[PDB]
Amino acid sequence: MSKGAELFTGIVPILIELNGDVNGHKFSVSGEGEGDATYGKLTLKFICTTGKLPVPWPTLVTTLVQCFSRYPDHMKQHDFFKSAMPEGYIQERTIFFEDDGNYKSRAEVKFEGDTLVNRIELTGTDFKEDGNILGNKMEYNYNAHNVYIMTDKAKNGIKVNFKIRHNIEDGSVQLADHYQQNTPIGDGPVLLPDNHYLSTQSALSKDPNEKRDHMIYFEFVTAAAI
Amino acid sequence: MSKGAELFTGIVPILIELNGDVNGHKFSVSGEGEGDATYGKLTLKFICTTGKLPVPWPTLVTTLVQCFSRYPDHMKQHDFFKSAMPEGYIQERTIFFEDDGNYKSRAEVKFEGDTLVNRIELTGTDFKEDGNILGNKMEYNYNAHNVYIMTDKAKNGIKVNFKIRHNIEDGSVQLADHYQQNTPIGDGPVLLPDNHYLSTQSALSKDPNEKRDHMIYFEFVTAAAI
Repeated sequence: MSKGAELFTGIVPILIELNGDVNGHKFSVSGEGEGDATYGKLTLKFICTTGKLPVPWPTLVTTLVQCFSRYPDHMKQHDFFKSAMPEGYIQERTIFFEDDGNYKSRAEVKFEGDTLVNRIELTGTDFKEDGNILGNKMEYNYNAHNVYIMTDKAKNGIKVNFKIRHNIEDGSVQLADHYQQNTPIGDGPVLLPDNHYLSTQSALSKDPNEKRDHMIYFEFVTAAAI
Repeated sequence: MSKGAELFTGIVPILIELNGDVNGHKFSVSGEGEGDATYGKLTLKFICTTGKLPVPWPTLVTTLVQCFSRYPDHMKQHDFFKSAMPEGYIQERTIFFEDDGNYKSRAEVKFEGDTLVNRIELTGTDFKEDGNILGNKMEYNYNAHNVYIMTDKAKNGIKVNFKIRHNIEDGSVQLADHYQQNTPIGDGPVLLPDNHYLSTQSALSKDPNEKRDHMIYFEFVTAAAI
């Protein structure tokens, strides 16, 4: 295992901050909640702090803390994410939406005191104004995905890839192809994993009494061998 | 005393009991947990009480209480499921697994004391020995689905249809085509809805310390207009 993994044996408070700019539409999101890595469970509430969110909430789910994955005991040697803590890691992505534009993101994920914090900058470009993102044609829901992880030795980190399936209001499915890299912030040794994946499942909900534009988010994640 | 949707304003205990026979393999499942219709959420723990389950857990998710859906204020007059309570409803299904066998089920959903009980009989047939079901090739996860509901006036009830997408270990998807009808057990007034759907999202998990064959199940459901 790792020293960093010891920070996740209980329930850890989470703070998330995102600034986004998609086809020139600027927005910010704040989130808070808690993670339980022993069972691979996360619960988060997000608010669009700038007013109305100009893209669908489902497009932001992957951008908005994989250190909360459950790694079974026999796989603990493969948990890069916790091993990088508390100093943290940089998480970078490019996301290609099928027949549409792309997102690029850079985040820093680290502890500040007792809290695990994820601070993100996101840019989206080349979206179609009548596509499913800017045209807001994505259903308010989420599916199950496998997140594939391998070591990137030259970078002392990992490369990650997966394809998200977004349900569209006409019954179709639009893919979002994710390419991700994570690099440690600190100088300490990290765990560089064998190839494996994270089984991820999620649900998007609302608080009927919350008048702000918001997302209540539930996630369940467990690592598995290939 | 309390009737209809009045029975669902708080947290309600749930009991699920299923007796199944699939390609001649007999088994039973018991589930317990709680539902919160105000937010459209439920949580259940299922155990195979006869030992090892002879089919994948994902195949049984839909069979194993749509009265826990959140109906928004503008749709309260369309909630058949709660309107039938406490006396309850019969739920019957036929389910076809693409290029494989079928399930047929009959359930009674009603209050027994303060518990909402779903008691089910299920028969499966025509499965392939090396198909995804009997060959155990279904991933342990679940996706988001729309459940379409209309009135069935002749039966004083509803007709329901949907298709489940089951993720398969090779990266394919196997569809399960569902045909469902619900009719009240009692003779009191019920709500016969306009056409609408339920947006359903779920996640399947495990308790690492539970040795029995089991499923921890989370569901989130909200009704929406068409």
